[PDB]
Amino acid sequence: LVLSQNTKRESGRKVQSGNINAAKTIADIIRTCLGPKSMMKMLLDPMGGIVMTNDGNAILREIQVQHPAAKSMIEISRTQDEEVGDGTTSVIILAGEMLSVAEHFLEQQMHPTVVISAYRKALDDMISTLKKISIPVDISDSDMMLNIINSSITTKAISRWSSLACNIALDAVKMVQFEENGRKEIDIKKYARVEKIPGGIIEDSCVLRGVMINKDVTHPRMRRYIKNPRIVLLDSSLEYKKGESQTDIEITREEDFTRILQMEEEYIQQLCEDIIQLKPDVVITEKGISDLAQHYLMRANITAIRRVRKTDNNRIARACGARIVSRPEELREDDVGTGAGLLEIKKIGDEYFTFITDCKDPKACTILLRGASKEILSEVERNLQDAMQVCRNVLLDPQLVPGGGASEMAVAHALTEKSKAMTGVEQWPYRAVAQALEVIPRTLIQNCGASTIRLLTSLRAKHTQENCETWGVNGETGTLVDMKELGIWEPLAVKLQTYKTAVETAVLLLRIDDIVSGHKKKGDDQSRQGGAPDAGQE
Amino acid sequence: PLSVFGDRSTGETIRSQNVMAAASIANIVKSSLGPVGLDKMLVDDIGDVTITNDGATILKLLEVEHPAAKVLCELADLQDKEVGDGTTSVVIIAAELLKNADELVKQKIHPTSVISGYRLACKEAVRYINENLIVNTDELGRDCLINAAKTSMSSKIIGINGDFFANMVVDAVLAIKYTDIRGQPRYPVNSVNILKAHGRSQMESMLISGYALNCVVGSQGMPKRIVNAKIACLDFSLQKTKMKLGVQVVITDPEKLDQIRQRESDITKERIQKILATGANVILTTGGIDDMCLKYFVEAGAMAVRRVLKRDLKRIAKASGATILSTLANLEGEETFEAAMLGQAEEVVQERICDDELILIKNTKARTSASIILRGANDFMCDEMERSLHDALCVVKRVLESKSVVPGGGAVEAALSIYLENYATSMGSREQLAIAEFARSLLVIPNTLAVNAAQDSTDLVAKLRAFHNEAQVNPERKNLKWIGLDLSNGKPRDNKQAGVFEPTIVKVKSLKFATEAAITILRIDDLIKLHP
Amino acid sequence: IQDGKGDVTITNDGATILKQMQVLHPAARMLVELSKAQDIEAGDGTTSVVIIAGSLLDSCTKLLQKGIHPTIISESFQKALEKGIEILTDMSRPVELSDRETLLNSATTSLNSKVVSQYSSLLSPMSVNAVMKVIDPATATSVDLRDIKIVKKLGGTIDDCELVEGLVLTQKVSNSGITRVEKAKIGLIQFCLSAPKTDMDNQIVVSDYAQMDRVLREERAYILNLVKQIKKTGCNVLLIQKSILRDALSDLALHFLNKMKIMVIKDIEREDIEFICKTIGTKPVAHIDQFTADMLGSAELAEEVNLNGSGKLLKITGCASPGKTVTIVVRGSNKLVIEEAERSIHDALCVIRCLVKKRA
Amino acid sequence: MMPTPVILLKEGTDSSQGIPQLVSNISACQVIAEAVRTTLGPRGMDKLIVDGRGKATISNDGATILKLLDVVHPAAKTLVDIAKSQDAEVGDGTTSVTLLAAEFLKQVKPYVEEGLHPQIIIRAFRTATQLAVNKIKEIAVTVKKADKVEQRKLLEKCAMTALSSKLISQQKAFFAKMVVDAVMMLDDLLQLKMIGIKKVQGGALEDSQLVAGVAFKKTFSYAGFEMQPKKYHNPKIALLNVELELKAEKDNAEIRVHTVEDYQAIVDAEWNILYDKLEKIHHSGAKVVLSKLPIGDVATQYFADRDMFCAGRVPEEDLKRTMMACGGSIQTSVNALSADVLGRCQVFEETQIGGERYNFFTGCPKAKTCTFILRGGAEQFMEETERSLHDAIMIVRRAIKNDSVVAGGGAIEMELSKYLRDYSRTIPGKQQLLIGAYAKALEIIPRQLCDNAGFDATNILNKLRARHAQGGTWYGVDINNEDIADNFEAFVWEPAMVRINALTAASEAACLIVSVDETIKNPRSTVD
Ligand SMILES: Nc1ncnc2c1ncn2[C@@H]1O[C@H](COP(=O)(O)OP(=O)(O)O)[C@@H](O)[C@H]1O
Ligand SMILES: Nc1ncnc2c1ncn2[C@@H]1O[C@H](COP(=O)(O)OP(=O)(O)O)[C@@H](O)[C@H]1O
Ligand SMILES: Nc1ncnc2c1ncn2[C@@H]1O[C@H](COP(=O)(O)OP(=O)(O)O)[C@@H](O)[C@H]1O
Ligand SMILES: [Mg+2]
Ligand SMILES: [Mg+2]
Ligand SMILES: [Mg+2]
Ligand SMILES: [Mg+2]
Repeated sequence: LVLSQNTKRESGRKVQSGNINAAKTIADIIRTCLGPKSMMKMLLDPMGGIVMTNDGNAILREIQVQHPAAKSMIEISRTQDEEVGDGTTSVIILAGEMLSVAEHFLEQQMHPTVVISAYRKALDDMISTLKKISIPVDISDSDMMLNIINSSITTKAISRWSSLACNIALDAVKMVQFEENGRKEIDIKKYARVEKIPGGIIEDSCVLRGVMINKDVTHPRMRRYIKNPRIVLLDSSLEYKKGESQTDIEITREEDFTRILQMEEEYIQQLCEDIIQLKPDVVITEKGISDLAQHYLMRANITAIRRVRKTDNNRIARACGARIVSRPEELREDDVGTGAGLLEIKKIGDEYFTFITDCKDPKACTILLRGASKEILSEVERNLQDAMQVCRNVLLDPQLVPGGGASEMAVAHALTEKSKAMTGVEQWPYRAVAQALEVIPRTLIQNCGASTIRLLTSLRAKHTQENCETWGVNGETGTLVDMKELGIWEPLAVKLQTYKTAVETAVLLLRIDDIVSGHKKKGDDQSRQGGAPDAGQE
Repeated sequence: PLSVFGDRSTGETIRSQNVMAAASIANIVKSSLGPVGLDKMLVDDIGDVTITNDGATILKLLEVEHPAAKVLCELADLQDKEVGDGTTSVVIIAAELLKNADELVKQKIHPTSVISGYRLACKEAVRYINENLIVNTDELGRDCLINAAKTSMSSKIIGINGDFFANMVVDAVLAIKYTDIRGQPRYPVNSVNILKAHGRSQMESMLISGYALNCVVGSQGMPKRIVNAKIACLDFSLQKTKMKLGVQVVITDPEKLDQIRQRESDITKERIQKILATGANVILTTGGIDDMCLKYFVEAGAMAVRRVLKRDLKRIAKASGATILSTLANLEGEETFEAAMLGQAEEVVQERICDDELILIKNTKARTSASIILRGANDFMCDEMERSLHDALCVVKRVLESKSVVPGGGAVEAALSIYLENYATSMGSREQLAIAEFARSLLVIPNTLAVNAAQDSTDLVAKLRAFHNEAQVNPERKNLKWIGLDLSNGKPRDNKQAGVFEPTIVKVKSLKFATEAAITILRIDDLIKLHP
Repeated sequence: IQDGKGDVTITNDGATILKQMQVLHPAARMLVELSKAQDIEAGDGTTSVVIIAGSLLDSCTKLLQKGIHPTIISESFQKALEKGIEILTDMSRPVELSDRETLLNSATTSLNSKVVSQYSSLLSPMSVNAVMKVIDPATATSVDLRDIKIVKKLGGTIDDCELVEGLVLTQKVSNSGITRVEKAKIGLIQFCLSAPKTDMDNQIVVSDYAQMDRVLREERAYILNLVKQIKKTGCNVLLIQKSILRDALSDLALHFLNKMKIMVIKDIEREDIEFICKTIGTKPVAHIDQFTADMLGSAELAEEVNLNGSGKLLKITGCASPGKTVTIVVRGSNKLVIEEAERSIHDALCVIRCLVKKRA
Repeated sequence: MMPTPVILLKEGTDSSQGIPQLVSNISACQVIAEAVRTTLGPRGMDKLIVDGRGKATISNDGATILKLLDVVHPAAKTLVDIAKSQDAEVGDGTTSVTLLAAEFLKQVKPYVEEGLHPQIIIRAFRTATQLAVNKIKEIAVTVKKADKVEQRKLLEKCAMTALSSKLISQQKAFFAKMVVDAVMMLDDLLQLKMIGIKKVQGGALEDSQLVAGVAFKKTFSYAGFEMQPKKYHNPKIALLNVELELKAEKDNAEIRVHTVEDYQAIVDAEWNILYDKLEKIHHSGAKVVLSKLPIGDVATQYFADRDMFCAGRVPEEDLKRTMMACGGSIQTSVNALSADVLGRCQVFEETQIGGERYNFFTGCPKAKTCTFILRGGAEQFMEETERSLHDAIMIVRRAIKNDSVVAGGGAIEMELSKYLRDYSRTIPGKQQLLIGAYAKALEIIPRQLCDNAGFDATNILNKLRARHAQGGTWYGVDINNEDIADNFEAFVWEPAMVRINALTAASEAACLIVSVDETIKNPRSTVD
């Protein structure tokens, strides 16, 4: 033999049509989850869990596949979710439609490189047209931002509580806005934590002007309510621990054992005195706190909380305005945290929860979700992530674009109008990619239960007039509306990233004609990554 | 009779097998040659997917058992190591040389004579290229570099965007330029950093004048932007001091224990203070940094980064003017840190890139450096972009080191086919056939290009040979040498004026390596495969 | 030959073919030993000896059938052997090693049989220069090819082989940034540049923070005194023997050597020590007290040359008091042509050796 | 590709499509050719194949070799088919046909690999085949004298050529005379069933013989056969389809008697029926009796007492040959045994031939039949001798019907290669390459001759190309001199139809194999 027995190889039009069909299948999985009249899916995790959602990335993330084209489409969805946090279904559907209209041209004797060149031209012109039809927005208009966020949650299950979710996302993003040293930043991932306590009602869910953790006092004599707490944060354990070196002691004298144990107690006393010098009301540790340390802090009338997560401690720092310390001897008032307006420790259900929830200028927040069950709150958290990511995309690039498929139709028309001057052989793929953008309105109309043919015809005709770039579909009535009358406005960043991802993946899958499968990894030595020398580099 | 514990192939059997193996390996990659070549998926028996056009990459991922096929795989690897481009053409040419040479050996031409003829034809093809088919990049300027980069990038997933990617590639090679002893300019690629980040389209890929680190600050309380960056590159860790193996702490007076524990940390504190005393706003270390130390950096307003890679550190040091210190120790038996050991940079930032942050060191003095952030639709595309861009960087490096280029599109192979089929008539009678067969084999490159373009390979290569014969028999028409294939129209074309350039070293090394591989495989007339 | 493992061997050497293919028959194994003996005594002719043995036995077949006792056959073969020795010595002609053309032709014939027959114009003169450097043509009665180090490096072609007159070392340089030392004084040390350590079980017992700091201070002072005693002799290249017991080069020692601008190459193997010293004229230093200038080797250059993205070589070019030692760097495009290039060059060297003794 | 919940074809359908499939077809054909290459020419070797039953077959005949190989490749079956077709229509050239077809495929393999449309290749093959066939018919030597001595010389030389590849070449002149003597006796249809070939193990090839008459092996004699005489000097011969023994008068016959006198009458009636048949056979004057049906012990002893010869269970073919040789008719009834239906020969004998007993009817001057009796040291020795003689006999028949001869040793192949090279240099340039490839392919016959002989085929083909371009049409390989020679003067003669049919069949096989672009194997049903 030459190649391994497990090595299979396919090649040619078979591979191309197979990849395109796998992509089309991935698109058909989530085609119905698009728009304001989408339906939920109850997926079953291999951990016995359940995921009820209409989020494209959630669905494609809980599915596993073996065809590499389907893998590529799931990676599309992941990329879109990580970059913009919305469009995870639109991107998949657009990539599927482009690969379909490319299957049309590959059935004929056109080479995939020709289709790819046409796709790249069409992408350039899509980008130009989107930037041309877009509008700007004054990010200081809270009503405008709330409508922008509504246009992003109207499609999700939390659409019932829309004012609430919109205000939550807007407040959270506006607070987590942070500039330091000339570098603007949002970082919704590390701050603006979402904590969901099942039970209660969703209408009482709120974003706190502070943070919340699932911790109680270390000693029941501590205060659970403080109205102007000075807070100190620590990375170090307030216990007496061993040293780094081999510090074995040798005892011969009778007083040495007792003196050593008293030395431990005095070390703890000295730490707690370094702390009390700053006169805090609360002390929060990532590591433990010894019971003697609790005694000394309590004598000082200090409430202490231990074994807090490093991320939670960083959020508390951002919220109350403190600096985490690792050596109490190096503690300063500049490190002490003032800004918090209330520390409370209250029993939610049967669990003690620590709130720091009257902060002034908190650069971090906790969105406290309350609801029917863990699954429902997980869906609410995903929807809120969508909303906040959209709000962030807006605050970064405040250009706005019409939805309801209006943008897709406007761009399709612009590309069809530019294609006339081509007169080459790439005009057919170009005009196919232009007419492939209409799968967004089409899909929308389908999810309404209306007549795709008639409505899409009327819409394609409307978009041939001069001032009609804003006309699209109403996904709850199955009709045509002006987007400036309906209110569905997407962020330009979202649409740009969507179109780019779709076109680039079409390109990626058209360049493939051959599949070699079954070969082994050839890598076992602790997963070799990069370690090697090079040619000088001096 | 032998009683060897194994199988034995001998004669035409094993020669045919070797040729079959080489042909198999070459047919794997033939479909990935030229602007009309296409990529391949590779699935690793676990769902791990790899898309690629790089012949060396494909043959590395394959699981080959035959030795005559391992030889060609290693050939592609060697071409990738020594040149960086030609990894597919070299394999195709080696396999075709094997095919034609085995055809001759079947006709009972001795393999030694075939080998002599192949060696002669390689020598004379190298000479003919070096004397007649080279173009000096000095005559062409900078657009020659852009055209060579675009030629290498054609057939990759950054092909049509070459119009722009080549600029980046060229800039990067010019940025990492450094002059050595003998005043020879050296372009040590692999010092351009290439990071991958799915997200924005390829057109949004970024060239950073400076350096990019796949790292982040060590503590969230540290700043994430610094303007007048004073950079300290350290090759040691900033942690609680631990006594070494041959040192033990043995207390016999409890009153000393506290002080000993305190030094275990105070020692490290002192080191950090020395660093911060010089003005260092950015501290990169190959080792770790405990939280205790991160707090010192936080309070100083400095940026510390831990577990940095040694090579990234060396590059930041060379580019910014810093000195990598394995120890804070001088020739006076003390421990200090001088401000002269610092490097400088006009900015250091922690930049957000698709829910993943990295560090950017921008506008370093004492040298210019270069990083490239590739931005695509998913990790597969980004990996293929990295490989394609490495090929382009290697190509530009070769163009700048040796200032000679040759035309592409099978021009060189067509000209060599003509010249060698005319030259064989003078060299012996059987070596003559071997040289003619070498010539004919060289045509497999334009043949493959045309086949992949889905066009009349026969007609196109016949026209090519006609043009080149007219060029070599009519001294007024030597300008036809620059004619090769136009695969977007299926028509010969002046490739020197079209901008299809390849570094001479590519074709020369391809020929030399292919000939040596073919000779090695063509010398085997027996095979003993022992039972494991 | 693909052995029990995935190890492949393309070969024209009879000894190699026979010892690589397990034969599993007592007579065949004896023929393997015969080819081994020819490789030892002569170095080329290992196929001819096996063919002669097989032919003599195939001849004994018909004699045995004729009814001759296989003791008459043996003695009669001894007879024919002495007469054949006589005949071959009679048809031989003496040669003087000063005759460079006879040597070149001998080497060229030894290589014609092999894969590197094409690169004979390059490998034959190098194979004659190698044996001519490592001996004294007058008064020499044999050759030790262990004085001729072959260094195989994957990359380039067989046309890139070289006859480096100094020595080459695959051990890389630890001093990052300092390469290509000119007017090099080289010192080979067999002691370790690291914290002190007695031959006994030693410990440093700390009972006061003062001792804790003093420990690191005195360690630095020890290492610095070492690197100073090295630098003061004018040494700028430092080869360090391999030490598996304790660290032969601490990072502090490396830092100090770098600041002193001394190229340092560690992990030198204890078997290359006699070779390195015979090449450069260095003398191995096992105690810092005897590391004097008179124990160094003066070379005209010591560089770390890159092999076009196929590794790196530490090549010392030029050497005062040059030794009866030479190194051949063997390039190639695959490990199989490289391995057969090495074997072919060894055949040529053994031919020239067969010529230094029994000059006929 | 994708699973597709319900699949179009049955699970297990193997579809090979495209240029790889075509190149694999060509490679399989190359394998089939290699399997017979070394049998070509005077220096050709025999092949030993072994069946599942363990019976070995040793042959130089390409058709036989390929029939025995259990070839299953759909494209490589075509070479087996064209070798069968050659053995059918001509009887020689079976190895040459396979070599030529495979070489056409090999020569066009490069163009196929680079995407040349197969229709172009088949058009070129058809054109070059028509051209070469017309050229063979044009330069074939046909002596227009109808002289009998020259017409026997021609057949003898064609047979010697057809036999100069077998294990009987060292007696091929011997055998050639016999082959001609054999076919010059057949009347006008040249039926092969009219030439008998007996194989008597034991003896040397020169001990083999031809009997201008008939001969067949002794057939299960009963008691009294040794009492019969075994030589007759002018016998009349009764050839019958008659069972001569006491038997049930009919199988559906039932006797019913109620009297012991009737019982005895019935016994005597059976005996009188038999004795009446025998008495009619005796009074016809026949001294020799042959029956396609058994002759019982009673009839055996009857004829022994009348001093006649009887043989029963004679095979039908041997009886028909006895008829065509002695000159009688086969009789199912003994009621009209006239001299008109009796046969006659000058000598009848029963002799020992190598452990077997054989009856010889010799001396028939009016004989339209002959019987070969082949001796040898092995069953397969004699079987391959018979196959060689079958080649020679078929050759001689075809030559008799059309004495139009060309020369061998590759002379005709080189001439056609020259003619087609010349023709190809006068056409546009696409078909030029393919017809030049046809020409280069035709050179496989002299090349393979030189290979199997142990020469330098390259130098010899250079000599031949030069000598055929200098003027000269019958120059080919001279094997004993390792050189070239005018093979038409050396008498290496070959009926033109041999090479005509070889080219036709090889070109058809190549065109077929090259027209297939897809192979679809359905999964085996009744798996077992
Ligand atoms: N009420 C509506 N009527 C019509 N179209 C809408 C409406 N709300 C949203 N859309 C559009 O329909 C699509 C719905 O997106 P969605 O289903 O959330 O998936 P994703 O936003 O992840 O692609 C978007 O293009 C949006 O612009
Ligand atoms: N734009 C182009 N036009 C014509 N020929 C090209 C072009 N780009 C590359 N080629 C030819 O294709 C051959 C192979 O290119 P490619 O497959 O990209 O590199 P490799 O052979 O190293 O994989 C080269 O020899 C070159 O002559
Ligand atoms: N004495 C001879 N000298 C040279 N060539 C010969 C001689 N006899 C036969 N040949 C050639 O050998 C070939 C016969 O092939 P062979 O295998 O013998 O039978 P087939 O006709 O079945 O191939 C013909 O080309 C014939 O011309
Ligand atoms: Mg949305
Ligand atoms: Mg390339
Ligand atoms: Mg030798
Ligand atoms: Mg014949």
